[PDB]
Amino acid sequence: IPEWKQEEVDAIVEMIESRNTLLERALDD
Amino acid sequence: GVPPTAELIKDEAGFETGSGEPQEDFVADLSVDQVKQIAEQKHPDLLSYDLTNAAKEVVGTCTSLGVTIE
Amino acid sequence: PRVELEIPEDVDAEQDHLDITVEGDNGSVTRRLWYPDIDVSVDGDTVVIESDEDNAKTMSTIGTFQSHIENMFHGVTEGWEYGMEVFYSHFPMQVNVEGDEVVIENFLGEKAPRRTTIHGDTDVEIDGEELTVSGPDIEAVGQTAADIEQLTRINDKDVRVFQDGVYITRKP
RNA sequence: GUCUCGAGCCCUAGACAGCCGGGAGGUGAGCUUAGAAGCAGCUACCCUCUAAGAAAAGCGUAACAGCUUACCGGCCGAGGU
Ligand SMILES: [Mg+2]
Repeated sequence: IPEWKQEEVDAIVEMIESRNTLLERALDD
Repeated sequence: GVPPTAELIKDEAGFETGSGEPQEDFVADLSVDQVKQIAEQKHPDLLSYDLTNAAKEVVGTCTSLGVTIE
Repeated sequence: PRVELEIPEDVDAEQDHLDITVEGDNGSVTRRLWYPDIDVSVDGDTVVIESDEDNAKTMSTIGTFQSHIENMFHGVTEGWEYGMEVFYSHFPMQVNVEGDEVVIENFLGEKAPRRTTIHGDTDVEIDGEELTVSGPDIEAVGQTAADIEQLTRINDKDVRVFQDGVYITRKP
C-alpha cells in the first residue's frame, strides 16, 4: 500500500466533502 | 502583446547582459515592490489564479541570472 | 493447459483428425494443426486447444495455434487485406494480373517479364499505382503480397539509388 | 535450447507489455553568437497549471518545424521483473 496512494485518497475525500480506482475508493468512504 | 520576461528585468535594474554563471555571480538586484509590478502586467502569459503564484514564475528567471532580493 | 476460443456467430467450424476447417461469409480456410500432445477440438460453439504438457515448447505452439484460429475467424468474416504501391523512377513499370499470377513488365528496363503465381483464393486488384491483396487465408494473402514485393528484389546494385518496385504499404 | 532450485523488488488501491489519449505555460532558460529557440559550447537546471509533462533522453533542421522520451490518464486483466 504505497503512501502516495493513501495520501491521494485523503486528498480526494477532502475535496468531495467541500486514477478511477482511487476516485471510487474515495467515494466508498 | 506583452514582451518576454528577460526584457522587463533589464529595464528596472540598470544592467543589460547577464553573467556566465547565475546565482554564483550577482549582476543586478530587485526589491519586493519592483517584482510586484512585473506580475501585474503578465496575466494571460501566466496560468496562475492568485497574484501570489504569478510572482514565483517571474523569480524563476531572476535567480538564474544573478539577481539578489531585498 | 486448456484454452477456449468462442467462435463468432458469423462463423461455423468443423474438424476431422488434425485438420480444422473454418467457414464464414468471406469463404473457408482449412489448416492442419499438428504438434505432440496438443489436442484441438470443436466443443459446440467453442474451439478447444488443450494438452497435459506444460513445458516451454508446448506452451509456444498452444499460443501459436490460438492465433492461427483467431486469424481464420477474422479471415472468413472481415477478411485479410494488404495494400501495395508500385514505385518507379525512370522506367515505367507495368503491373498486371494474368490468370493466377501477377506480371511485372519493363522492370528497370528489362525485356523479360518478372512474374509470380498467386496463392490460394487470394485476389489481387490493381487501381493504377495501387494494389490490394486480399482473401480469407492470411497465409496465402500474406505470402502473395510478400511475393510481389520480393519479385522486384534487386541484389546487384545499390538499393538507395535503384528503388523501383512494388512495396507493401498497408498491413492488416 | 530446455528442465530444476533459491533470493530481492513490483502487483486486483491493477503491476509488466501493447494499444488509445495527454504530453501544457514562464520563455526561444542565461550566457555565447549575426542567429542557436531540449538537443554547438559554458553555466544554471529554477515555478505555474495539474492527473501528468525535463532549464529535455534519442533522432531531426542552416536555425525552426516535425517524430518519439520520459512523466499522467484509459482500455485490458494476472502475474511481472
Ligand atoms: Mg559493384
